[PDB]
Amino acid sequence: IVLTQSPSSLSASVQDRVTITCRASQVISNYLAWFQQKPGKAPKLLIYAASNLQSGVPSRFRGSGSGTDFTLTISSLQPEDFATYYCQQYNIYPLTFGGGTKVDIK
Amino acid sequence: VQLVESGGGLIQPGGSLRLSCAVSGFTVSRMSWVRQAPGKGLECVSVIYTGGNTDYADSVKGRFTISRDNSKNTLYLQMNSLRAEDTALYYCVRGSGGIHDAFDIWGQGTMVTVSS
Amino acid sequence: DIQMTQSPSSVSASVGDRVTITCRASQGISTWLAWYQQKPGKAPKVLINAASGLQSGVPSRFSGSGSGTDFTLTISSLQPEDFATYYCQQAHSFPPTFGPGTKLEIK
Amino acid sequence: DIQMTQSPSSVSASVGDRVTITCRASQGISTWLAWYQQKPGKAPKVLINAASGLQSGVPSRFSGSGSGTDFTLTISSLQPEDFATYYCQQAHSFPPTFGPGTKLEIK
Amino acid sequence: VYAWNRKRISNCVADYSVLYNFAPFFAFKCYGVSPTKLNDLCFTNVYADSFVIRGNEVSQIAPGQTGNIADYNYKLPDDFTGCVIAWNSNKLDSKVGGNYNYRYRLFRKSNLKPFERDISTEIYQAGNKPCNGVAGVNCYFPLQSYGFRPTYGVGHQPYRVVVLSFELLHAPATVCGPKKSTNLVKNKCVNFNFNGLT
Amino acid sequence: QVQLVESGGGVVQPGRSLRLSCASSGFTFSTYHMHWVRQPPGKGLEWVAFISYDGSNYYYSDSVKGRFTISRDNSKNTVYLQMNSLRAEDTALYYCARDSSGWHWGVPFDYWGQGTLVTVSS
Ligand SMILES: *[C@@H]1O[C@H](CO)[C@@H](O)[C@H](O)[C@H]1NC(C)=O
Repeated sequence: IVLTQSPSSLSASVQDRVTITCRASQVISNYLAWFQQKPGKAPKLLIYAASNLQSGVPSRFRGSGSGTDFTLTISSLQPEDFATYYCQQYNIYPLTFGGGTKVDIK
Repeated sequence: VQLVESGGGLIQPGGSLRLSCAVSGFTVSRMSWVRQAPGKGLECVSVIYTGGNTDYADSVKGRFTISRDNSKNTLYLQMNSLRAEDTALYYCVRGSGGIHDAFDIWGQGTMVTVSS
Repeated sequence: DIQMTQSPSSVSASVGDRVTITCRASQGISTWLAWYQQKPGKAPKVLINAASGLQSGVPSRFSGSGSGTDFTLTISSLQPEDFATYYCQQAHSFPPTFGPGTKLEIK
Repeated sequence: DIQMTQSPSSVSASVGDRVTITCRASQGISTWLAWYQQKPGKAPKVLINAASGLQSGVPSRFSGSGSGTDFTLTISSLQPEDFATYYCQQAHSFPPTFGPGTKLEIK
Repeated sequence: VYAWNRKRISNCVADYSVLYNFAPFFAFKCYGVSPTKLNDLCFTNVYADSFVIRGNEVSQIAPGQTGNIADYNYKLPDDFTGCVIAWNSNKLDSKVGGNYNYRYRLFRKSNLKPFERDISTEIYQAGNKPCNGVAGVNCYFPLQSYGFRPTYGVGHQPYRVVVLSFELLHAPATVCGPKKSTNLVKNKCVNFNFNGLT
Repeated sequence: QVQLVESGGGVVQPGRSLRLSCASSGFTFSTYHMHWVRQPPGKGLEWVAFISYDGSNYYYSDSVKGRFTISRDNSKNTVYLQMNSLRAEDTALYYCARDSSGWHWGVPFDYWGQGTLVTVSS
């Protein structure tokens, strides 16, 4: 019911690897989701169940973890993939979302 | 799962009292009434079942009528023939393994005292 | 209405020791008996589940088991909880009854 | 400086019997305790090697073992040596200490 | 769980990998054989037994596992062969009011042999004083109730499970579905395996 | 093809209720669950209420309780949310979400919606 994402602002140049972490007050047992709201559009879901990429449109956004610690490590970041990243539990029904991490340009 | 019991108070003899127990987070399917005489060993007084069968204390029979408000998720205890023995602390109990020979979760315990 | 009998009436023990308190049954129950913990200004909690098996309400170290006429309770060397009056609940015939109990203190 | 306590203060036994004398520990040692034999006008000899295992200084029959606080010594039916005062040595924290001991005689 | 249902499946090709591709299952553990290996194998009958059990007890439904829901109710033998699949279901099954329409078997006089189901409501009662068909001090409905709510933490929320049990009998096997589809090439020397002609 | 276009976006005075119609296209509305997520301006995604496949299961967020009725008419193909009283704080762009998350088949918040610029004014 409480999720906190530690890296509020990260600035990374092209090809930098950026790691983003959000942890939960109680075990969520592999039920977490990460989204990338580009400014001026609605969000898109980037990872579901903490370890599985979704529709497959995202290809390099590997993320991993079980229970309390889940981290989304972007690989060769391209300038286009810069946009706030948000996380929410998907199975406990009083769902909540974290504050968000902005991968801005340097 | 928290249990709150109330409605017990100083009362004149022969009086009949209503004991209101709130059951939260679980059904009243298996429940019992347990009393500790103040400064004395505890004594079981009543029990209720999934069938709804009521067994009253062997020592006191029919003075106490258990009411299972399963619809309201609450329990009530009637009082008759008030005596010094009746005065005690009453705790709502789920029971150990059901009332598997004993009790498990308790309430807070309501004081009842008789006074002429 | 089995007349449960419990010994001793009072017990005093300190730390890193085993505290023995025995209850006896008017009619021997083959495999069923219950123990309880009551602290001053506290709520009783299950210690033995009518002897279905060793029971919770305490760490595994605090287990005392008896059968038939002689039933006993003792707690291992693990640091004792504030010494508390302990009671014994009948486990076979209604009314399930409470043993007189042993008062507990520290010296 | 654990205050070792030993019981009983005096023991009297004859032949073909087991003699029980129990020592108790203020802090329970998990697996270590020592026993000694002292005869009048004689030198003390090791009986239990800090409970590493059953210890020599006596035939295998003379072995008594206790755990932590409840520690006890008893000797089998084998004919007893002249009854002798027996002491209990602490086995974990300096100073290793000697139990008060039980005086032994024959009747 | 008390009336765990059993469905006989036979004379039918099945794609096990359709279950495998999603891969979000809390379990999917296959005790009998590898998950990828399932498609090419032939078994005479597959028995799909489905029940709803809380999250803590999903582990119990495993060969040679001992616990309340793997002893009194459904129990699987040491030699049991099959794949066990499970997935969370807090939205679909649980309700805000409190789902009270799944019920489990907490008191049973005698242990249950492997893959055996008892639907009886016969009051159990460890102890003497003849309890009738009416419960009492040691007599108990042997089917106490599961309570399901949405706010409950993972491990207590309903986790519906299937226990496929592929089996072989002396008679010709029917349940048998590989795919292996590769387009033919004509007018070339090719290594070809059609429907078994190699 | 797949879409969850939304409508009913307009300025509303506080204490006044506007039904928000979240239409659906290219989906089997009955099996998919629908829930509402709101992003207040200059903040982050927040959650409100959920309707199951049968339309029989409703659960609500603690922040607003009993202040909104979420209803799924499969024949209409439209999930409707109406808020009895709209606080000045709730000036968010309401978002509609499609969640297939209990069927051994699906994952959460798969598509999302363009959104309606709800507004509270005085
Ligand atoms: C049911 O299961 C089948 C096989 O996995 C799957 O293809 C189908 O989409 C599922 N349908 C529903 C309604 O969940």
